[PDB]
Amino acid sequence: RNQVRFPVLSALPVAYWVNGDTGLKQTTEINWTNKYLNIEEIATIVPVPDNVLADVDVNVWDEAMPYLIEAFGRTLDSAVVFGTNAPGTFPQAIVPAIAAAGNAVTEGSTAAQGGYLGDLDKAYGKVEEDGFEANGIIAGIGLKGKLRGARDANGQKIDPTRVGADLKSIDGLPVSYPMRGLWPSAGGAGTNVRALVGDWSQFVVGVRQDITLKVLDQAVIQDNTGAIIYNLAQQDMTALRLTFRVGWQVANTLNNDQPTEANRYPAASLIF
Amino acid sequence: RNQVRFPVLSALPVAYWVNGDTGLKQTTEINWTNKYLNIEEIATIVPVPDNVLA
Amino acid sequence: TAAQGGYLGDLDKAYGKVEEDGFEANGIIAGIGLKGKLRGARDANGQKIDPTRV
Amino acid sequence: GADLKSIDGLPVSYPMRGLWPSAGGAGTNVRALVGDWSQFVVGVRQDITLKVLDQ
Repeated sequence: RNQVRFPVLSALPVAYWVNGDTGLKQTTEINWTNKYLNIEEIATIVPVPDNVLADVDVNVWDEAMPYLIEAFGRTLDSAVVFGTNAPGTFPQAIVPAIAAAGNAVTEGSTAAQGGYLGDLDKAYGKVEEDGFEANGIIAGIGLKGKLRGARDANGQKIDPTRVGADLKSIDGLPVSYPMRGLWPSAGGAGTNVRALVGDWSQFVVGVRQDITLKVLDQAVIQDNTGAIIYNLAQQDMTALRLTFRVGWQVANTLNNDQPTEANRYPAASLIF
Repeated sequence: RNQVRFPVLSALPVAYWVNGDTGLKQTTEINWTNKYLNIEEIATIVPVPDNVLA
Repeated sequence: TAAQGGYLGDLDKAYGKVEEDGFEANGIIAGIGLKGKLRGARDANGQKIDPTRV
Repeated sequence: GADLKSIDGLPVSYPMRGLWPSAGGAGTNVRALVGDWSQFVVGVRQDITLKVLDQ
């Protein structure tokens, strides 16, 4: 059903020294709370003329499908990672939250400081200090340029073993390059982001209904005024409808390190 | 032939968030186009006197 | 410049425009004048840059 | 060690999560300790003992 609820901890007991044999003991109580996961819907509708659909070179309902499936992928990814017009019932988008927790690292350190690997070495510290441990890297294509350019004060490579020759791994962690084309890579100082690192185990995604596919033979297509754009029946046309239902949540729970919740996040970012 | 033609994909569909439990599910088409591979020619003439050839 | 890995650093750079345009290269074409500039790939102390790659 | 659990063959550990004095003036903060831990003794007269109350 439409929403789910997770119970979670919110305070811990504490102990005390007793003054002498006779000093009075002291009091504490635990408290819990809860977090929610909401669901939202993606849809599209596609029309075509009936004669065209027969006289065509090859079958469009086979040709189009992979491109529809990709598009249904990318709108989701875009909304969650960057907050691109996302429905307001979701949590705050990843990049703004990492910045709000103070876990965003500005690029720029000298070859003597370890060059660009020195910034990545710094990025782990933010996650570790928030009490989590990272397990994978997500990046835009421009990160390859920085990695390829990581050079010593005399021009040789920094830390020469520590990166896979295929650019698929660093420190033995896996790397990947999705949403390619979307990554904010032009703009003023500090607006641009090159990679993310975090504990990806912390994030959950729920799908309530997969890609559902329906043909239409005799419906009517409107615009927001209630005027009619196409009478699918009288005009000898056909259409296809797609829908999908999803939501996600982050479980940034209380722990002994970084107990003030506004300062935790299970990820960190590299920015310019 | 003096030309050949290649079909190619020109634009892609998109998708939308539905507003609430009831709102218009907005709409998209998809489009192809083509390219053309023309042909041209290189040539020369090389003249010489017959006595030189002998 | 030598501290940036010399001429190899700019070949490394030239790879980043093709990558970003969504492709990756698989062969190199050059004028013979490259040979000398390529042998000139020296570290600030005089050793070779990136010795095993070439 | 690549796991950050050993230096020079000695073991390392990270207890009291969040307590380590890490902000203040100059010289107010401490990062790590090294020693011969064999020389330190602890005695416990009784374990955790537990009672429930009504009145």
